[PDB]
Amino acid sequence: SSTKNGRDSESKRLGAKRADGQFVTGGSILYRQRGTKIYPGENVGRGGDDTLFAKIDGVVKFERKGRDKKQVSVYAVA
Amino acid sequence: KIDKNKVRLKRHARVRTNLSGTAEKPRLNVYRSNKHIYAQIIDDNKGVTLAQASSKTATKVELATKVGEAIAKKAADKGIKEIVFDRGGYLYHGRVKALAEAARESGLEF
Amino acid sequence: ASLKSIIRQGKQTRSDLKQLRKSGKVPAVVYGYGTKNVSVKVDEVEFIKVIREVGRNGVIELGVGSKTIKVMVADYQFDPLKNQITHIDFLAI
Amino acid sequence: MLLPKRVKYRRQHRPKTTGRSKGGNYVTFGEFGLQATTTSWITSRQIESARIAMTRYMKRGGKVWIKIFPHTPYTKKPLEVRMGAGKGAVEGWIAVVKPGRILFEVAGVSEEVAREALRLASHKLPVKTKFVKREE
Amino acid sequence: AKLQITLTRSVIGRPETQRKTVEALGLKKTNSSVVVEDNPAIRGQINKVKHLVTVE
RNA sequence: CUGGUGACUAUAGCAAGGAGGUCACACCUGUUCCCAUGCCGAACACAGAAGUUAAGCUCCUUAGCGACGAUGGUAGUCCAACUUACGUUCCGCUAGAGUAGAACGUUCCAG
RNA sequence: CUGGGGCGGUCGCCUCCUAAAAGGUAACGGAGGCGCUCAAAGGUUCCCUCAGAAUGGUUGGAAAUCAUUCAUAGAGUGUAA
RNA sequence: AUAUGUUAAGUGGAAAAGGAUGUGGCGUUGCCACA
RNA sequence: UUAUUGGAGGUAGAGCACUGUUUGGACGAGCGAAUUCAGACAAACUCCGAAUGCCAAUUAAUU
Repeated sequence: SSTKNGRDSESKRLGAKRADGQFVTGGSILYRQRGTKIYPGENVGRGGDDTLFAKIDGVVKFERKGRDKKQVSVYAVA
Repeated sequence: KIDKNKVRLKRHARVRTNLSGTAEKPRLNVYRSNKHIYAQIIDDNKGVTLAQASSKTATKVELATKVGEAIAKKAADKGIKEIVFDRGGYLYHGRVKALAEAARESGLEF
Repeated sequence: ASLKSIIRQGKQTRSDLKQLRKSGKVPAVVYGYGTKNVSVKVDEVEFIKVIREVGRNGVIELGVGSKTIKVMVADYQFDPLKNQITHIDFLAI
Repeated sequence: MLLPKRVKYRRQHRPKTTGRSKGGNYVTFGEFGLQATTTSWITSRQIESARIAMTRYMKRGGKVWIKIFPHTPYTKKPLEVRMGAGKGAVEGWIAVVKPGRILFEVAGVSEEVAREALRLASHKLPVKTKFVKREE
Repeated sequence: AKLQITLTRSVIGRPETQRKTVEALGLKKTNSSVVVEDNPAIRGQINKVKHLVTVE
């Protein structure tokens, strides 16, 4: 009366790492994902693991890229 | 029948991502046709056109070269040194290739 | 037979709607031409009587805002468990 | 015996059983219907028992419409077993009936004989019923 | 200077979220009173603990 | 209005009935040449008579299909009493329906 | 380890559900995969656009190939999700 | 204790499908007779 | 801890545009599941979508 289920994998902590309107550094991670849920806006790169990081300092803002898509940008202070 | 102009704009979007502003600016745009060849220099972020000069013999090949020297002087009046070339969707050969080599020799490095 | 109706102002709380459905009244809305979605109240037993006379697709001489307006019944919600209506819509012509 | 020919997963979580019915609150196909005023599970075996007892009273009068269907399967472990060591095995197929859903529909008969047919079908089901008609 | 809040019911058996709202108003003991000036920020606090305090 | 090039959840699209013209975009003649088809100068790119606005393009008209959609009521629900299924208060869907809707449009060219 | 022990089963890694719209979250709860392959199946600059349905054509259904028309992906993406 | 109604079962102070001229409250509607 | 503002995230509910399931009609495509008109179901379905909760501002009071 044994079973064949019961195995799972370790959880990979994904999602947003910085809020909206927050000040970030020049190498901070903005989003972990599998695929492209959020596209890289201006002043934001894209890693080899589809990670979204910021290139410069400033405030981070989430925008909309057309219909049923969105992006995230970084603007310098002042 | 197939429209050559409407399928041309599709290829312009595939190249407009890598060079416009992200690579360099201002952007030199080329618009070819079966009767005349045009050109103009645009700003990406501001969204304004700086200079403009176009062709309007030999079915627009030497006149395609003529735009290269005319734009280069219009690019030297206001003063710009570094530029980025936008093919516009056409292959870099022939009429459009002659327009680039003309502006390059006239003190306008790409 | 004519729908003698009164008005209700402000935002009616959830309790007063339950108290309205028990005293024998039914809420309604007139959203025709120029009426500006005026919320209106109406009796229950006097609505079933008039629609039997004229019909489901007949006009009504409803009195709202102390004036006569010719309106018809567009759609209404019905609770099947207690065999009675809960809401009426009036599309003025 | 109503049961789907194939399902994606044989073992599923049991339904909620609490709340109110989504649809099927009015009579659309037939004329005289049968409402429900209590929540319970209607096994497929209880449907064939009520359908035979209903269409028999109407030898060849009219048509009957079954409005529900046993999509969800339930399981039960064998006899004399402790807890755990996996899940059970499929034993039947059930539906979820909430207050307001029409169970059966009858047309092609008179009003006096529709009440007697839908009465014998209500004693076979574990819920309470109410004779309803088409809405004006 | 126009609102006075006194504590009627006790905080035993209440969620910890509601215990921080009473501490943010200055009500330590039972039947204690404070004087505060009305504003959108102070009004929303007693609206959270309405069943524990009464306002005059 | 004629073009070039951008920014904006199809209120920008589909679908149909009409008016367009050799200055401008095209339709079109030919492979000498630059280059080209795992065969085809049809599409890529050179060289260009006449002819047609038939088609693309541009423009008017229409609510057939898509897309935008309040007010009211309902479902659900935070907190709070009764208590286990019912009151009170706050927030407030989906669907559906009266309406929007046959785009806006910054900067450079030729009349 | 174990709804007392023995017998049976299982022990590391990966993907989804259970999980209560951030993240995290158990049970001998419900379903699958891995212990490798690629010398181009990597890099780069150019150029293309699908599976199906339908009228015929050497006729096995008009989809073993060949042509026209529709086709927001119903195809593909070395290998589970 | 006060005002205003309900309930005859000791209900309160233990249980369901189902059965019934127990008794109140608000309605629907056809004969204006049933005996 | 409240007030105001902004954003990330698809549960409750609902729905049939996707995958799977399903009842009765019309209609030659095989004649309700290849098309059509009505009506239903879903932890591993989603064209849609709350209430709460969470991260922030260096925005205001109270502590």
